[PDB]
Amino acid sequence: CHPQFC
Amino acid sequence: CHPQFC
Amino acid sequence: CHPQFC
Amino acid sequence: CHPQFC
Amino acid sequence: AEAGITGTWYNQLGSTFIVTAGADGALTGTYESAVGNAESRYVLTGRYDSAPATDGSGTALGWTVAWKNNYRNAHSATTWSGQYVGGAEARINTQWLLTSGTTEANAWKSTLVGHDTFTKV
Amino acid sequence: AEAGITGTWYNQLGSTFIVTAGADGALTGTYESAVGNAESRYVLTGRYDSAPATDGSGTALGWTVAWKNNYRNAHSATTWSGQYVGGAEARINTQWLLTSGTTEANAWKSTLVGHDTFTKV
Amino acid sequence: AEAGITGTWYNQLGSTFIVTAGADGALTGTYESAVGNAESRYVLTGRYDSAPATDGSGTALGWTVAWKNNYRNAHSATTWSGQYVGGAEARINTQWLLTSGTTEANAWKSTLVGHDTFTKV
Amino acid sequence: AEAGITGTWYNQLGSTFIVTAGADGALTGTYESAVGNAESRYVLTGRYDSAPATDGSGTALGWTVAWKNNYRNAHSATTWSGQYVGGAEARINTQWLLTSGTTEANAWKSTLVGHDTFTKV
Repeated sequence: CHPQFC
Repeated sequence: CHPQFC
Repeated sequence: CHPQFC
Repeated sequence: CHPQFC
Repeated sequence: AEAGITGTWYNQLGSTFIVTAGADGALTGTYESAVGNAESRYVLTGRYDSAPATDGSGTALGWTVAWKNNYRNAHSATTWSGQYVGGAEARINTQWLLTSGTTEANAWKSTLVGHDTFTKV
Repeated sequence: AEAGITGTWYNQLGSTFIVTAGADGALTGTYESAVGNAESRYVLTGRYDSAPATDGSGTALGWTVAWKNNYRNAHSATTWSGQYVGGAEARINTQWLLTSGTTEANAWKSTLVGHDTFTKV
Repeated sequence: AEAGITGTWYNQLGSTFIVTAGADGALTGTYESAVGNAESRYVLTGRYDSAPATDGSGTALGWTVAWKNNYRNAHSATTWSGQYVGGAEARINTQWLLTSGTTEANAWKSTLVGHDTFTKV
Repeated sequence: AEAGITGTWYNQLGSTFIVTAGADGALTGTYESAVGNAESRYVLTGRYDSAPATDGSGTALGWTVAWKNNYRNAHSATTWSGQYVGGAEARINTQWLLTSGTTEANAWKSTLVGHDTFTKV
């Protein structure tokens, strides 16, 4: 889970 | 205005 | 015709 | 590698 | 999916989508625009996963409408790609690409992109 | 288009697309992956404009493959949207969307986008 | 737009976007992820139309975040393209493309596409 | 990347892109259209990964041009998202989204999608 998301 | 819309 | 193109 | 590709 | 996909679906603008999902992965039906006239109806065809995963994954699907019928030819076709998510408030979430036939000089303005959500309600 | 669309098409990677364009706008056929095996074959269905404009505009079309057959289920579907351009070196130019069935938490990584050109050669 | 664009914006997931719109079309600021930590902060840069049309058209804009800061490198970059719509309940509507650095063999899975709405609330 | 990204790049149509990649991830420069006039020049800003992976992965990047300068306002903005691939014949591969400011009724035709390759040659 990508930093754009988390 | 396109048939997908109207 | 848009400046990205012309 | 996905069947669209391989 | 399958019997959950079969039936009538509505997007946020009022368009109506009617589909039969077949036993081996076929989608067939009609798309009807706003105003709801007896032809702003157009034929659709597509495909879905008929053996989807058993955890809580959605069912992957897509379909095409070419915008020609007996009353109108808009010289374009739209594809919707998305997934069906079932349960109490079932929905289908999509992104779409609309391509118009252009000359090669105008080919930079041939394809629009947007997104759509369909519900049963 | 029509009889110009019917036949075998190849993209830059070696995938093979075989279509019959029907008299009233239907596309039916198969998509075969690289390695070319007797099943990396998948069913396709779509739609095209059967009365296109007479100036030099391309023919708008699209189709869907759900990636399930008798050997494999990849729990995904791709839609291609584009146009057919005829003549001496005919081609079909497309953009595609590939959606995978995900949970709602993973729904941010469900759809990939890319583009493809098919020739007769 | 301009002084209407300046400030703090939130999407449906809880991400926070902070921008200063400059007098000649510059956007500068930071993007902060969910969990809201002192660095899941990343730098953003973009551009907007500073003399937009006077009918009710929105203000066209876009920006980039590369996902590297002092704590993390996710070897990717996202671009958002959309428009600002002002008034009583102002929002910014976007589509986004996320590209990851891949080898040329894996280049088919480099770019994801989705969409986002930001409000002031 | 970095000193490999700095310089002049050309797409298949003849547009010219001039960028300085900065030490901490900034991209600044100008985009010049076909005809090549002293202003069809527009300002660009973006971001890239300045510590990319060491296997053969590309360098993820993106940038925005708002189409307003001193001679013209086209009330739109384009974002390019892609990667830089170095070596003997270096290139940058992109997909782009072009959004025009619209009223909410016309908002279905606001965003076009296409793709572009830039070389040094």
